Amino acid sequence: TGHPYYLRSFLVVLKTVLENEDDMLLFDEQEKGIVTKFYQLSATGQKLYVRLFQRKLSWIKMTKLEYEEIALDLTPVIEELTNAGFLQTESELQELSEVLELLSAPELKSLAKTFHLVNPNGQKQQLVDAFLKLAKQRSVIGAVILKRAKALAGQSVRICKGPRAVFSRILLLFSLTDSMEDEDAACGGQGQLSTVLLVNLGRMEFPSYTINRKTHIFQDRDDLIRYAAATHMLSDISSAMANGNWEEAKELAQCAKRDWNRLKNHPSLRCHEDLPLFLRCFTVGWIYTRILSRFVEILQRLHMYEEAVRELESLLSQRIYCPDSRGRWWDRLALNLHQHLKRLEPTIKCITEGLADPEVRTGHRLSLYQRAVRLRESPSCKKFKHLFQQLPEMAVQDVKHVTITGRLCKSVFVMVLCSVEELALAHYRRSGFDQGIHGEGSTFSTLYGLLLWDIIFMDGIPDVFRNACQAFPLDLCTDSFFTSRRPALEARLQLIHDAPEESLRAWVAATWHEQEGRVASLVSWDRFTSLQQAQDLVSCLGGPVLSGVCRHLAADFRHCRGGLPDLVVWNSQSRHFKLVEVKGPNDRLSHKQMIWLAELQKLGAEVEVCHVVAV
DNA sequence: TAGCCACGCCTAGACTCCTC
DNA sequence: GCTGAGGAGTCT
DNA sequence: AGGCGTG
Ligand SMILES: [Ca+2]
Repeated sequence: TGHPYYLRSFLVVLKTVLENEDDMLLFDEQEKGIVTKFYQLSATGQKLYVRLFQRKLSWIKMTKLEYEEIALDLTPVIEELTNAGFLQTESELQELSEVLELLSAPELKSLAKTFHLVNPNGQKQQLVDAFLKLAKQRSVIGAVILKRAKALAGQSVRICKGPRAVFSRILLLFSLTDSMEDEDAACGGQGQLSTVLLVNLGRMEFPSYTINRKTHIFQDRDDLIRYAAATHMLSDISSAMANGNWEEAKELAQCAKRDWNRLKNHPSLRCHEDLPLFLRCFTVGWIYTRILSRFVEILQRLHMYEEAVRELESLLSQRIYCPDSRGRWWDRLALNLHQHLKRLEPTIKCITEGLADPEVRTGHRLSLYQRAVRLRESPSCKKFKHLFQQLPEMAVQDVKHVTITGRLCKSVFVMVLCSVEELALAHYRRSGFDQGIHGEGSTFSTLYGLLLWDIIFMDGIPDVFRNACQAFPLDLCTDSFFTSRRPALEARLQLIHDAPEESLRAWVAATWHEQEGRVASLVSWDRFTSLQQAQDLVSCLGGPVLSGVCRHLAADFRHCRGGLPDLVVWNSQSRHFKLVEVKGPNDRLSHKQMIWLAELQKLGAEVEVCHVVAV
């Protein structure tokens, strides 16, 4: 008796966002009516709207619409939607380019024929450039082309962009808490649900926690609209870059740079600046800064390094937005000054201020440190003593390396075809470790989530849980996660350190039994093949190791989540384990990886780098 | 005879968009 | 240069 | 678009 998957999900999105009065303040009466109009539709009207909401925004020939699960004849349904203001008809189709677009290339030929002034052959794009040229000069003949084009195209529908824009903004608000937020969304088509959410949201069961909110994110409807707009801008700039369209990207960035300067002094920014970091990420400012970051990337790719440096300096000169990015910025400033602008004095000042910055961390911190020693210990630099300046000797302990071979066929090897990691897994099986998981950071991260679940979903921290569909407290990736739960963390971390390998087995099984399936960002239910396999692994790893790992992930998940080895292997009977990073022929350790290995060693654990050489 | 042309049919491969 | 896989309809 | 037959 249920709705189809896509309608359930879409329904869960609206429900979630509607139950917040905070959030509905950011919609006017007109806009809210659109939501009611939607609920007012029939099950069929609702189904059809969502289908088309999920598809690209443009005209669709009536003969290209078919959803048998909806209705064998869609016209009463289209009618309902056109009545309610959601859909529109070939009647409202008025722009020429649009009608030309909706026509098949054959149909564009026929229309090229029954119009004498046209050269009947050429690509679909060609004919269109032509027909549009024609109508721009001799306008009245253009109206005739339009008329016949339309009649040729037949009956058509298109989603109405006004009601659609409302749902985008509803989807956006749903997604600061869930969707887009868990690594920002591509959001093509104008703002649909992600495939994953569309398919699963309706079925997802979330962890239980208590919604408690005390602070507004957006000033008013206008604020939310400015944000939305920055979001769309950023997404486009990203997409440009993803497609190697750097000149386009540049222009957009520049344009976005101006807008953000036009918004300076605006009263809303006063309140934004005053939000806690875990909220401040949801402000126009944050998003523009994020844009300004892509801008340096863009400049750098166009080898415009002087400019890149200027932007980097701007970025670094403020502490309001994206403090987590400073490590990357500093590192990047340094690299540019050193390698491209070849300017060794500032390179040193840069490195020093960088290292003096409590915001730079793990990977980038190390990368800046290494740059300092490479420099201070160099001839063409020796003409100074400004890098002897009390640099903490932050060395990283070396780790046992090893090598194996595998016949080479993402590099695929033949053993059956397999990855570099699978090849190592094989080696470690013949080396006596009957068990193994290739899970990089998710193995540790799901252990951490299993062991600290109840702390992670703890009550008592205002603003971290704003609605029903979160898979994590909003501060999880903030310095504040730890600090806002200091007593409880220190407790549990300690209890883990001291725990016997049966305490661990039991704790894990507690969470597993009460939460299995519940959606939480740290935990992958399928990561371990069973609860027993999770139990075996915590027995081998033991209290002191697990405790150290959890401390890192809870102190600074943001800068620690990356770098954990590819592999965890263990011998069933000896209980001896090994944490292994697999490196194929052409890759070395990243800074994050070396920091993690040293740290795992310190916690007393067998860590190995395993290089595969190919035949 | 080889070698050049003219003409139209048919489809592989790419591409877009959609689906779960 | 990737972060989903596969199918259908289209274009040329 | 471009391979292919056909005449
Ligand atoms: Ca690896």
